[PDB]
Amino acid sequence: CYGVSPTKLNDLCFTNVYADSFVIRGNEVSQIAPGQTGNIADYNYKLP
Amino acid sequence: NHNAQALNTLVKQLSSKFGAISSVLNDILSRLDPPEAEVQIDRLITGR
Amino acid sequence: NHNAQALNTLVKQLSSKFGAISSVLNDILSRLDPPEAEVQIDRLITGRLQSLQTYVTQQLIRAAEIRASANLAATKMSECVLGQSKRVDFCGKGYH
Amino acid sequence: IAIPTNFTISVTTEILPVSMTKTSVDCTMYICGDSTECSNLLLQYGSFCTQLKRALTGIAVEQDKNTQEVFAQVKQIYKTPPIKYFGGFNFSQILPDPSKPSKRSPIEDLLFNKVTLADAGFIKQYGDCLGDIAARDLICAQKFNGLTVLPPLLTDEMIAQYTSALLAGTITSGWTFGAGPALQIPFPMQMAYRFNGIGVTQNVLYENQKLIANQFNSAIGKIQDSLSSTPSALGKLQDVVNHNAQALNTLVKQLSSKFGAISSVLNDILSRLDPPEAEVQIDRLITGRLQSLQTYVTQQLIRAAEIRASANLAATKMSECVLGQSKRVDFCGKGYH
Amino acid sequence: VCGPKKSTNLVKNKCVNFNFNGLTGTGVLTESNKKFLPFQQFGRDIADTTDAVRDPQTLEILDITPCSFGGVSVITPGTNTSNQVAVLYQGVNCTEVPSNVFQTRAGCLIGAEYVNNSYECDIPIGAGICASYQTQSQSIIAYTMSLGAENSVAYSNNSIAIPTNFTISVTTEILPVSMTKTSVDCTMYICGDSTECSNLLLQYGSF
Repeated sequence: CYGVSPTKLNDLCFTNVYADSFVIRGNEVSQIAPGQTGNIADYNYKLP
Repeated sequence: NHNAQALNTLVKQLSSKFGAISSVLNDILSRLDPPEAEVQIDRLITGR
Repeated sequence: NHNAQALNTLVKQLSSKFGAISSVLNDILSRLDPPEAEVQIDRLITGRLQSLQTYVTQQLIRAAEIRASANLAATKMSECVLGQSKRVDFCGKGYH
Repeated sequence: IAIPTNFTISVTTEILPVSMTKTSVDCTMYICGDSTECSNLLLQYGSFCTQLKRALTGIAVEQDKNTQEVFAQVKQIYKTPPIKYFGGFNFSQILPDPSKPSKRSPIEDLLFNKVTLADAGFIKQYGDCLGDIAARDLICAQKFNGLTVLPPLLTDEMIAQYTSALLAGTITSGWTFGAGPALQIPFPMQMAYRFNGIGVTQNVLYENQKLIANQFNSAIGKIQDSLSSTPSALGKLQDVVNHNAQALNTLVKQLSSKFGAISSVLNDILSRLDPPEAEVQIDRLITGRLQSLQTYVTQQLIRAAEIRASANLAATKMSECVLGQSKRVDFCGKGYH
Repeated sequence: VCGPKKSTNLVKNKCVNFNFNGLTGTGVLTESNKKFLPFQQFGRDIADTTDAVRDPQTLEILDITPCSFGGVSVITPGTNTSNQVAVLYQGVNCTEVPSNVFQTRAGCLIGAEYVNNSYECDIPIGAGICASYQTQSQSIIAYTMSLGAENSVAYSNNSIAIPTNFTISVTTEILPVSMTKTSVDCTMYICGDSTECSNLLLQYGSF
């Protein structure tokens, strides 16, 4: 979790929460993260 | 004017994040666990 | 010489790493991810800002000393050149 | 119109600080407890150690410079004649006493006894640092952490000799020794010159020299009583010494701070954590100790600037009141100087 | 349970490393005259630093004092004049430093021969001692700085001195009035024209 706690989540509020669902390879799970690069990070899905 | 500007700058420096996720103390305290919020409280205290 | 050495020390403080892997910002930007390079850029900025604040404090102290010396020199001018000061040892040793 | 028919000679004491205790701090020994890895990590912070050492050396040199500019204004070292008669004026309380081990006057002895210095900067030959003295002396504990106090250039004996030479020149030559060569002159004639300078004819002095000498002796006698009545007379020097000692104590106490680390002891972190996970705590410790050192150096620089201003003021007071006769109102004390 | 600790023999009055139930340090050990309580183990002074410790094998109390140390100040003339130097161990006695060793009140001075005569203070050493480099055969000589030439005023009840001539003299007084104007590009100094570096620096406020 970035900026928020994985546990202290049931006592906060949010404007709009969007759930993105996609399946990637096991060796590229480190690519889905802010600032990371790679095939998925450049051509499939990029986090700000 | 210099005294007033120094006071205003000192009261406005609280708006700075100093590398933290937020400049508000309560936001960090309620959004992160104590072991995860300590690293942000340290930066805020150091900056202030 | 003090001003020159202060400028040299301030331009040399950029060589410090302040705990980072390297003092060159381009290297950290090249061989580190943004989330992994932020923790080093923050320490570099902290160290450089502390160096700048120390330099500014030293320059403010030197400026206060220079202001005192300039007020003294203006008093010397007004009392010895524009007039005849009776203060002993203020316009040189002996009867001015 | 109102015109006075009499006068009362009075003596007012004015205490001005000239210098302060020197301070030399070794960053490597202070921030790091003689550790190799700590000293290696300290080198990554640049020349902050060099800047601090340069600032401390400049302060130490400036203290001696101020002392020289204040007390070494005379060219020769004048002495008083063996006959201590000066037309009825008794200077025994301000002249140095040869019977004492130190050539200081009784007033100077009282001044030195009222002030309780923390560290004099003398030689501690590993004897006064242990035993029962360690449980009562904080100077040794400060020195153990790199806080070394340096003694001044001019010792107390040299300052006393300079003061005695100033006094002898003032009482035997008036203001002539300050301008050029010392010219002998009777003290009543010097008092007549001073009265002519304040705008009073010399016959008033030549007719009441006895009463004037009596009033001067009574004032000199009451000066000692006023100084011994309360320690607040030397409060300026007392507060200067107390501020120096308190700054040293705070600097030696800041070592016990954790600054966000697991412990303040370096060896505990070195033994409880691996190097890659203990470097992050050593960095915080070094950063906190270096910030404390920089704050101490800034405070010492501000105090040294204040001491320099006070020493310039004291040198001006000396040159205008002792070496001469200043006409500035309320400069050499209240009243006609 | 931590296993055998395997203590060693105790050594006192020497510069050794000591360890007492986990407390580590460096310093000498000397027999103390204190009155530690039966439950107390560590001794600490006002400055929040350890100065004594109780031995675990015997209940005797020993003082803790670090080994001798002090600043090393080197006295040297101009390089274009000579190459011989003097060493000053300030705050350290000469007997603790290990032909011309001399002990001053400001520290132990090695490499300078003390003389009875006095001159003007050339190099300030401390405690009224100053060093000069003179042909005494050039060497660094140490001596007590002279405060001035000896003179005595011929004071009397009816004697006065009046000058019959005068000498006009000119004395130069140097006083600084200003210095170089320093302008530092804060963003360009902290950050080498980088965009992300500038964005991170903007988070620090208006420093």
